[PDB]
Amino acid sequence: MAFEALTGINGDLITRSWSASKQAYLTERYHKEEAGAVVIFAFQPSFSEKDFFDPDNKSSFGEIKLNRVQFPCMRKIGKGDVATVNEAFLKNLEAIIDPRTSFQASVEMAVRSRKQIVFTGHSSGGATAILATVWYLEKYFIRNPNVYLEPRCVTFGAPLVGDSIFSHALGREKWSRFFVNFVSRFDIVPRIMLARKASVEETLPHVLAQLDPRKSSVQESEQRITEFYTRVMRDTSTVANQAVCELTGSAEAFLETLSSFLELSPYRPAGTFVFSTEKRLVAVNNSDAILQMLFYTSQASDEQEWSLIPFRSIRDHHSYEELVQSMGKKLFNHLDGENSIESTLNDLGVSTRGRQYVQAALEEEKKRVENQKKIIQVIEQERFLKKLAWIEDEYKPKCQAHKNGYYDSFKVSNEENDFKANVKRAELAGVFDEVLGLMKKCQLPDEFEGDIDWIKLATRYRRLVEPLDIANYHRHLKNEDTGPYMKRGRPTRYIYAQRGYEHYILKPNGMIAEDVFWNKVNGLNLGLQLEEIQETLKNSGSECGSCFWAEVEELKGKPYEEVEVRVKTLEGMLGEWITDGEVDDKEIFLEGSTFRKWWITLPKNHKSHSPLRDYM
Amino acid sequence: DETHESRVFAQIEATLENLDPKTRDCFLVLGAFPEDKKIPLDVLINVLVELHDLEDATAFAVIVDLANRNLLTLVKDPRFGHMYTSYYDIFVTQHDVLRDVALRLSNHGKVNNRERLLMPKRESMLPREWERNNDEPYKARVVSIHTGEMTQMDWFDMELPKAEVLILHFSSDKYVLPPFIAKMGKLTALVIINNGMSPARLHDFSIFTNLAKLKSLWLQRVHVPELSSSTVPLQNLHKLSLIFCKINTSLDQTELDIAQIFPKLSDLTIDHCDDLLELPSTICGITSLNSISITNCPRIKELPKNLSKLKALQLLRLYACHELNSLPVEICELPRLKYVDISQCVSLSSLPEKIGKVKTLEKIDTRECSLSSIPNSVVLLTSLRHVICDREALWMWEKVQKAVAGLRVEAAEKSFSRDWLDD
Amino acid sequence: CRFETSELQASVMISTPLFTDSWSSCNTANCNGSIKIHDIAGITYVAIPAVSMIQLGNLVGLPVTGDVLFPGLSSDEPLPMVDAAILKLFLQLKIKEGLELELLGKKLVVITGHSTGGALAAFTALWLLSQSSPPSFRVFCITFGSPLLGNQSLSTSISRSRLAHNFCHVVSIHDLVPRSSNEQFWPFGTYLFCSDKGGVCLDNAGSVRLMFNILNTTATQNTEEHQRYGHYVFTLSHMFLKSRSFLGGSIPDNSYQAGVALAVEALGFSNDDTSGVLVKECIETATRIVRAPILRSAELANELASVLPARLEIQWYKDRCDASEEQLGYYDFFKRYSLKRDFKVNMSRIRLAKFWDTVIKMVETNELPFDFHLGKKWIYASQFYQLLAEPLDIANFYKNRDIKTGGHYLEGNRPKRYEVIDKWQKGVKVPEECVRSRYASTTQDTCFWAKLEQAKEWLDEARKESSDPQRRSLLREKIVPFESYANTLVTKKEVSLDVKAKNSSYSVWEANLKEFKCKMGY
Ligand SMILES: Nc1ncnc2c1ncn2[C@@H]1O[C@H](COP(=O)(O)O)[C@@H](O)[C@H]1O[C@@H]1O[C@H](COP(=O)(O)O)[C@@H](O)[C@H]1O
Repeated sequence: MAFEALTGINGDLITRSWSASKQAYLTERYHKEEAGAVVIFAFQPSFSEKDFFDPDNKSSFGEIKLNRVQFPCMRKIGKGDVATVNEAFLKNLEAIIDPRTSFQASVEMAVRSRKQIVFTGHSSGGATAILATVWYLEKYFIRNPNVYLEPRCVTFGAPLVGDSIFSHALGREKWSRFFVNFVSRFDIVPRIMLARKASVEETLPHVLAQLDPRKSSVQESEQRITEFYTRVMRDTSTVANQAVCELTGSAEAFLETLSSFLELSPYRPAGTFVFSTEKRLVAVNNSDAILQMLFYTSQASDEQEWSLIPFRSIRDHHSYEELVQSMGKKLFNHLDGENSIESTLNDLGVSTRGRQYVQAALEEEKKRVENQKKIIQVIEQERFLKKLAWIEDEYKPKCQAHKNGYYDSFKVSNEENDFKANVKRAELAGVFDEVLGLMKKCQLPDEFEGDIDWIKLATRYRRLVEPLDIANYHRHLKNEDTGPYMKRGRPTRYIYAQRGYEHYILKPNGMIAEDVFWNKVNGLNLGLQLEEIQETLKNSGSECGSCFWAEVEELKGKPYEEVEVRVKTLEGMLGEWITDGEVDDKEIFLEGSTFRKWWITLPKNHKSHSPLRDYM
Repeated sequence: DETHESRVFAQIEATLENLDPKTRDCFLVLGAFPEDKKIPLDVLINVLVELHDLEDATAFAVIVDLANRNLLTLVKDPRFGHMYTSYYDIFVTQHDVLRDVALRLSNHGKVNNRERLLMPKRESMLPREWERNNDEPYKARVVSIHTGEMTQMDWFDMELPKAEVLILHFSSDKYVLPPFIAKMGKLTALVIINNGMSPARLHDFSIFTNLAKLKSLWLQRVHVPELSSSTVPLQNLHKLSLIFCKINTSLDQTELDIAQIFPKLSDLTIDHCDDLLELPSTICGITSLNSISITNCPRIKELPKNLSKLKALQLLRLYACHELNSLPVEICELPRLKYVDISQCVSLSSLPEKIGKVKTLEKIDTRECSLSSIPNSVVLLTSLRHVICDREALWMWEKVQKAVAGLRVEAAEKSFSRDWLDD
Repeated sequence: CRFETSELQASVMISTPLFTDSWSSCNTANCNGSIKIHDIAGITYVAIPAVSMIQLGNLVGLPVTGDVLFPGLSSDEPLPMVDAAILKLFLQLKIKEGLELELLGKKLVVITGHSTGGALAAFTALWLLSQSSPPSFRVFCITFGSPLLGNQSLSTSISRSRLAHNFCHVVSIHDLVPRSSNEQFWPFGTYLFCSDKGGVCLDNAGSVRLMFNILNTTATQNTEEHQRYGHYVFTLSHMFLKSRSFLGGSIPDNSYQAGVALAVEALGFSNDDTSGVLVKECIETATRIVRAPILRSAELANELASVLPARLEIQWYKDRCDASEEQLGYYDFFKRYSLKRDFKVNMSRIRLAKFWDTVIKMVETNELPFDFHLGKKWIYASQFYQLLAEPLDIANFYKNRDIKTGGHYLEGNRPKRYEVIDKWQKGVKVPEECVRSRYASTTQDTCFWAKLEQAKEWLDEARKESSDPQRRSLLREKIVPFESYANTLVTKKEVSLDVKAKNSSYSVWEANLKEFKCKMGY
């Protein structure tokens, strides 16, 4: 059918997921169920206030930043910002994955047997399932996508978990397709965490008692329920209005002036959401459209409706058994791929204005795709590629035949070829800075920074042209105006290219570039503690192979006793740099090179034991 | 000494023995110019044309043929000798040995009976040989003098019944023309060039009153004389050039009627003039004008509004007028205009809206011009054959490419090269 | 523009807690009769009460002598002007003294008022924001049914200062007070027109004037509507609980048309009435701009790369001048203008001037982002350009100068783009003073040569045999300061090699001044 064709799961799996979720109420912290070729891990939900807001967190929404070592993929690559999640849910997962529980050994056993693994849960068990799926992806799937098979995550009325960087990172890695979230139309738990803590502090415990399917002895005082609902929906309206105003670039200056004064929730949807009514099942993939729908599907249409909605929103958290039993009868639509959405959203209770804003949310993604197509068309042209080809095939060999190298030529010479190279450097900087400017404003799809062709082209451009920008910086004495290149001079486009390439190369093996560099430094045996080395090698040019000339300019002219350690580190990294093609070994040992002329004046004691003694 | 002569001069003479008389004379004339300096093509062409009675294309052919034989070097240019382009901004060069051979050849025999009187190098005063033998007339047709500053008492009388061309090179700020010009009964072309770093002032300019038989005049790096209503008209002048010249208020006199002085002028060139702010309105009164060049004049901002009177005008060059902001609307009435050059006009933004009336137009050059659009009238130009524009402006010429068949639209490649700095 | 945003902006404003908190503060201040200050959830609210009787309608200029000064606003002509009664009341109530003590240590401040209290509140906020030093806290202003404050010059000055987005005026469509002023009075800031059905935001002074006219010509006068703002605020702030659909006929198929129709309906006007069409035209005219600034700003990098070769040609000309045997420095080479390369470098100079003039004009017209000038790339590109090019513009001015009736470059002949770029340079973190081992590649003071021209004129005038000894003493008190400043620049290595060339004008002036001091016995 269309449901399975879209999501990759069938009715039998959904039924088994719901059954395991029901069983999970009794077991302690999780339950495992084995059925033929499928293994299901179901997580227990909780109904205390401290299970949604951590009592020791001092922020207004109970969020915390993830650890870059444990979740190295959950960030923005070029910018370098990590993602944030709910603290209580993360602590729950950390308790479960503690070696004293046997969860990890069970997961490993399931992996060895080559079965299909599923994480599932109801209520906050669903949020724990989401975080467990991310943990499994990071720890197994990215290492060996053949030995470790794809996962599935199924949730029933779960609250939101992560922020917008969380969703962006899931989109870039192509992992969003594994997640599926079922939401009843009027269910309140998916909306709760769009509200400030101080808004719902007084009434949250009683509503959590009401929501617990096991507790039935508490009073259902209508006043507290109505108050809770009203406050949650007020904060939701604020968040949705600001979000839609922001994504269209409508009122930037007024929005910034006002932003100084507000506190808004950072949580966003992640994965595919499926809305259910008594007649339809609607699936959506776009995060912003889902936010708008979460606000607009819960509004009342008469004064008679308003008298039943606060209680309906609580009663609908216990209606997923009926949804699973009646799934096969209803209609199915996919919102993103339908020409006309008016009728579907009419049946879901969305008015004309909310329909406008949902339409805008979808149109923004269409615009991003068109922008990407324009960029690709530009960068595939032969006239564009001929500039890189010229630098590769004409300027470099000619400057090598002069026995001084193209870095020194660009730095000191006034010939026609140098003028041509300067013109082409500026021309290429224009294109790459336009792409950077579009990226910084979120005008491109989430998957752009992972595209292999773009990575290859940007790596080639960086390795070819960054040395000429360093030469340009030092020819005009800009280092005596605003300081060393590595601190304040380096353009952002090269940093983005370097980080993209490093992530692409290193993610299969788990470790990040900084620890790789620090281990390689420790391996040189300089005789120093980690802190002293970290202080001595701050803002150094030995992290990247295309900043070799910046490092050489900085160390040149100083006495050896002051720069011993930096000289040794650079000489240590040079051989690996040459092997990978980051540095050209036909350029830097020439007779008229700056590096050779400096290196041949160092003390002979150092030169005797240098690794490069035979090159020069 | 003898060996250098017999080993180089004899070989070069043997090579020159194949030349026919006109080409040999063109080769020899090149010895009248200083060493290691460039020679603009216009000076040489006008000398040859007024000496052997040719046309411009024929003399250009002579020069190119001389180049083909390795006796002469051309200077690189992107539009060297293309159709309708000018000759005063392209150059040639001659190797020192060749110039030495030419100088020795022209300076053979008695002084009086020479064909060409040439001074090999810069000297304070004229050579003593000329004065020693001044008792007799000279039969030369070419005279070239290269000196420094001269004063009225530095000159002595000389009779030159047969002289046809006179060339003068000097480097100073004041100069007095030789008084023997008034007795030059056969002088047809006059060339006065200042090499100094500031404009020079010429005195005793009244000799030009009796120069009825002049046909061309070249002035360079000098103060243009303050023309007045009492000037004696030049009835035979056909060409007039002003290169790197200072105009001051010479042409700004309101009571000046320029058309009276030049009854038959057909060519006018004003180049590299920084203090030119507008053209005198009487220039439109010269009905015999066929081509106008006003180039590298950065402060001129508009053209006179009486241009429609110049009915014989065919060529109009204006390139590198960095501040010219529009073309007069009268240009659409000219019935013989053929060529327009507005390249490097960075303040010009649009063309006249009725430019489709000039049906004789054949070629247009807009290299590095700041045009934002072209009028929809140019679809009516049936005779157009060649257009040159920037690579970014090709989309504006699709309509004409469709309408006018046989039209070639060329996109000029941006040029590197560091030769402009070699001043 | 496929998206109308006038209704969405009002929804954003109405859904915040500032709306209700500021109205609560205003109501309390009205009830008390005195200024009230307090904190609510971390934001300080300064409510100002409504004074029953004051005469409005007389405009006067802003103070320029007293203790209350607005140095951040334009002092040119025509002069900004305010209402005399509001200034009198502000001085009388001594709000300055109270606020300078009550706001110490605060982080976020909202100044608010109702009616004449609203006018006074806007005046106070404008004073707080108009100083030379930006306030240590953030400021926002919200008024309810307030009359107009100033004239067109004041509005234009506030808009040019990028301060109009700190104000929000809430106006009911049935209130006559905000639209009953004499025609010399103009509005400024953002206006939120509200009714029983929703609200709309208009940001353009002309559009607000047009809406005022429409409401004047197409409304009935009910004088008791000035006392309904609490009811309006309650209704608007609770609207979020019910779904609101189109009540007319069928919505237009175009999305922009549907948005315009919904906005017209938000104010109570039927789309098929006579006033509905006028309101529709007003909104459509208000919302008109093209070519999204984000995309335009991204594109601009290609245009900069297109124009860069002219700057490279200026660099090559400078290098060639530096190695010449005449040894004048490229400023004097350009000023002499006796070679062919000078004309070509003139071409490059004009191209660069055109490009940067266009960029500045685009910034001033809101075709680029409101924060465009804070980008590091553009700040440093403009700095590079100015460092290279401003000396040649100075040389051009002093080359084309009529010696008698010609003034001076710095005395009112400097181009505007250079002043704007100097202003932009105030961004970006200051650099630590590095240790210079060589002369800078360019002179870091870009107006050095103009100052040398003025000092040269002064030295010649003092030297002239007719120089008056009193004139001479004054001129020496003008001449020695420049000598000291130039000497400090040279010893710090802040000048380039051309300033020190053997035959540059600076060396000649230095030798002449040494001779003059030796002759004069000083
Ligand atoms: N001191 C200084 N002067 C001029 N330009 C500078 C300076 N430091 C940095 N920059 C350049 O500014 C941009 C900043 O871009 P992001 O905001 O980081 O994206 C970047 O281009 C910096 O580049 C380095 O500066 C040189 C500028 O040369 P150009 O004007 O000819 O382009 C480049 O060669 C590069 O080394």
